[PDB]
Amino acid sequence: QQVDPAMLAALQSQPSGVTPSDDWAAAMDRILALTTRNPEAFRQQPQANRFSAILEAVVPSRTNPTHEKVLAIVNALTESKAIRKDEAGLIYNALLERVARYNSTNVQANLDRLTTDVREAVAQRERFMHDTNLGSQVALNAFLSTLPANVPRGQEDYVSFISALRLLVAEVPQSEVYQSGPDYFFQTSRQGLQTVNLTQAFKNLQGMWGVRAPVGDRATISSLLTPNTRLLLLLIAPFTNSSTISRDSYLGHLITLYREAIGQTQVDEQTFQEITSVSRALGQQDTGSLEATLNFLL
Amino acid sequence: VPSLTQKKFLCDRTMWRIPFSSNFMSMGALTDLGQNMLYANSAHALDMT
Repeated sequence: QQVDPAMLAALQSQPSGVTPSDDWAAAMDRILALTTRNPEAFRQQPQANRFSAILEAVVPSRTNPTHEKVLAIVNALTESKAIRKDEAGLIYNALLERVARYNSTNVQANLDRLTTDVREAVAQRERFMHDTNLGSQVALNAFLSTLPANVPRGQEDYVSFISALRLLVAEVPQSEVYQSGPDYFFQTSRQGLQTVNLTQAFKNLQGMWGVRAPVGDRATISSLLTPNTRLLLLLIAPFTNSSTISRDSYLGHLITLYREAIGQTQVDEQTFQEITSVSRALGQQDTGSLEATLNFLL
Repeated sequence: VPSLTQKKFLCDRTMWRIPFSSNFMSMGALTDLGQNMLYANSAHALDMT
């Protein structure tokens, strides 16, 4: 939920009340009675909690940030799942033994360099959540360095389909591709369904890019296509404008018609939101509020 | 002599049946609650006694 780990290190090892040992500029801010909200609040403390603050502010203490700088590292390693969460009580029990064994002027200044690049040079972790080359760009640029670029029929639409497929894994942060076994896959979401067999799809689409099929043929592709190729073309449909594969290829009978099939449900869901909200507006059997509703929409 | 009643029944040759329809009436091969959207998309264990 947080952005930075060192703020949680500054939340688990700093005093919540204002002390002059660490925040002098706020502890002296209220001794001299110069504060906007509640100014006159330090005279009326007795000699117990005046001298226990007014001595320690005009000459500060000299504490040791060794126990605090390591929590800005041990947290920064468990935020990125390098360590198990069940385990950080051991490594801080081992790093604090480490940097007190080999302590110097250098290591106290070398940890302090390392609690800055886990703050402002950990912006790469903010970066490839957006560009998602975790598993979407550099894991697919091996796939595009695997397919043959010499297709006999349809030389131009072959390199515009994968030009529209690299855009698919780029405009979606959740989708990713990977190497499992001798073939590459592609899931549209983490914790997600609809895994396409990406090797067994472009091998099915090879020798298929030029057909120029007529518009009176529907039930032939049970022995020609494969339903995951029929689902990969479903996942390429919203990111494919009308200028990719124009009109008369058999993919124009597929990719354009898949956008119309998505174009049905992206307005009939708004119809389905109306019907399920008027069954309780007039009084309708909720068991029979979905049987006849779906049959009108399928 | 004073006496207390004791009545049972007797049935043989056939077995009880409990149909799955809502009003327990046989109005077809499939039933009312059978071709519901429930029980045809979802799974339900039962824990009889």
